[PDB]
Amino acid sequence: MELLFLGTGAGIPAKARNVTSVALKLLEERRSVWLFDCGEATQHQMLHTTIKPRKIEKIFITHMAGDHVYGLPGLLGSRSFQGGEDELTVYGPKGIKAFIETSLAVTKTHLTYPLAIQEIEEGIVFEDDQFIVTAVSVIHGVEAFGYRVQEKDVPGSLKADVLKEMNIPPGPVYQKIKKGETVTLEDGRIINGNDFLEPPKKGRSVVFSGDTRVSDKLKELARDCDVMVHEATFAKEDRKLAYDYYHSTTEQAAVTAKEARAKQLILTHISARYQGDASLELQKEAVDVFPNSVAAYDFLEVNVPRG
Amino acid sequence: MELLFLGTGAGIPAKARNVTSVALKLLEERRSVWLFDCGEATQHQMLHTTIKPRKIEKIFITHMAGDHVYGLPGLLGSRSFQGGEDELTVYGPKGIKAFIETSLAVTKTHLTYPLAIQEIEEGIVFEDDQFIVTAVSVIHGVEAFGYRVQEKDVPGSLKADVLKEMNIPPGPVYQKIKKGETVTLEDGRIINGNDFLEPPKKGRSVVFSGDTRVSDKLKELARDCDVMVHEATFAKEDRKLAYDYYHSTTEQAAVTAKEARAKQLILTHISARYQGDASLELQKEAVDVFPNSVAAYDFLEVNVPRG
RNA sequence: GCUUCCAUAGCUCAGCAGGUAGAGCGUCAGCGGUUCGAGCCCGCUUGGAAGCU
RNA sequence: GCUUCCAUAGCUCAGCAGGUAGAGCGUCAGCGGUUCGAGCCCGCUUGGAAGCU
Ligand SMILES: [Zn+2]
Ligand SMILES: [Zn+2]
Repeated sequence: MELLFLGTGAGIPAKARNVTSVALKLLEERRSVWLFDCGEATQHQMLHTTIKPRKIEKIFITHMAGDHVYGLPGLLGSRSFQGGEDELTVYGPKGIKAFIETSLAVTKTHLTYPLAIQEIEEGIVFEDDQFIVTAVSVIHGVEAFGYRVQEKDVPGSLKADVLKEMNIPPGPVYQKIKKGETVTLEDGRIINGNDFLEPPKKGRSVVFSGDTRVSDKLKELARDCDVMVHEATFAKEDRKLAYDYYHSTTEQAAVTAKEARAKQLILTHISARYQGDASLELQKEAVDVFPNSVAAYDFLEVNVPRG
Repeated sequence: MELLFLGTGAGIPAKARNVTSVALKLLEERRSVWLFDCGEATQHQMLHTTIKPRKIEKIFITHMAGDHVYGLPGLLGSRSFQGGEDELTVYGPKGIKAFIETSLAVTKTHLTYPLAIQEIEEGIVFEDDQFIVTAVSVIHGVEAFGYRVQEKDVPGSLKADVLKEMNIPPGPVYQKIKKGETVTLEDGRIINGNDFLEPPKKGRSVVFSGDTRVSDKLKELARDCDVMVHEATFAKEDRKLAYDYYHSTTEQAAVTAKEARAKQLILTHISARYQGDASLELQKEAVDVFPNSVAAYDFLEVNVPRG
């Protein structure tokens, strides 16, 4: 599981930063990648990474904003252009269906795969046995969300060499044991899987605030979270500039992380008004509030380890 | 007047070539630039050129195809994002209005300028005193066009130093003369402007075939034209591969130019299946039919001089 | 970096319609182009002043 | 270059459901990871075979 930022920009593309799109790699977790927001030219950034279209299972959009979605049409099309048969679900706000649907239609684009578009709302927007992705409304205007990708706890490791020392040959009967199931051994022996198990490994969590003004909702969404990808469009001083555009300030994101007891904070969606010099300044403004902070940047990849 | 190719690709972006978009620079001609097709990330390519959004007066689309239009939303938006107040007219086929209109709407994008969208059809799609842009149907499916940008003849140079030798002080009365008008001089003198004029300078012409199969219509559209930007998706041999996808072959474009008596041919919309090595091979296949041919490539700029 | 707007005799402010350059007490920043003609229109290169959703 | 699919004892063809490796006359290409356990799942690096709207 790794975070690979494909565009850390804001408003419009700049040679320094492309418009927003953060990729959550879950290849060894579920064999795929999830994009969060897909600003224009996101597929283009990808051609510089090892992330491949067909490997994207689901795109989550934070709020309808060309710098967050003008990249869907061309991306999905490319996935179809290169084969891709798996299903892809786009999760977004009201408007996302129309946008995607119209774009393909006018372009007479027939997708060689199943496209599920879901216009979400607060609460669980996707869940299975491995992950639970809850969304929430953020301060940036009606139809704006912050997402939390929560990986559910994984089972404890199998005390395999106790099973062996008990003369229980390693084989299928093993995974049944790994599942807590009580089984009957070839020797009419009965053991309770649960007995030979290690305490469960807590699962990772990543949060994407999207575009928003300092919010208490968001604070709660990222509780104890592992990584909170937070947008910091402005420096500390421009507190007013942020409020009016419904954005946030480095120091603001940092307070948020600290208050949420998040483990790490990544500042993204930086405005071109700051330089490759200010970028470390922006970062410092945050580090003074929340030690473990990082100013995201195009192609920065941050692995998320099992704490 | 110069042709600056912003994407010479085909189907999908490649680090070598971005998807289609050719810019016709008319800065010293009418203070602006016209884009022909605006594939995704076209604005991005621009950030590497001196062409600026606000400087684009009108985008002409050849046929609805994501690799030709997924770039409008983000481009127009950016023009609005950076001020821009001049009017911008997008000329395209049926579908272009819906696409542009829906994209801005869902994104709640209010344009700080007037946007005129015109869903064209064969014939003159724009004309004034300087230019006449005629469009035509090409072989690539209903709603596919090839454009000819025809600059109208400019007036002959003023025989100024004959006017002087005739003791006619240079001043306003001059441009009236440059206009053929017969005027009355400060000394109740009467001269016929037309008399002191040089033969008119013939005006330049550029053609954009767009995506199409070898066509006789196209051949006629580019008659005597100066530059014919022609799509050559395939090499000579893949004649069948081209026919089926409604595309063209180097040799085909070259025949076309030769037959049209075009002055120069630029091969574009190259498929990634060819390399930076094949690209000169592709070009050679054409040069054997039409000497003056060039394989377009990202950021190639070709000025169009007054022959 | 991006976008836009400025560098007019000795100071301020024009020249907000290309016609040998002004109003109060001068190589119109530079090189080049368009043009009959450029401070005024288009490139390029220097120096400044805002804003960057 | 892109995408996908291959490199299984001596040849062909499996192993198209992770459980000390097969059917006709073997370091499952290599290094590393996940896992109790990997030819089989995920990276990386070598060599091939198509197609690239
Ligand atoms: Zn945004
Ligand atoms: Zn095309």
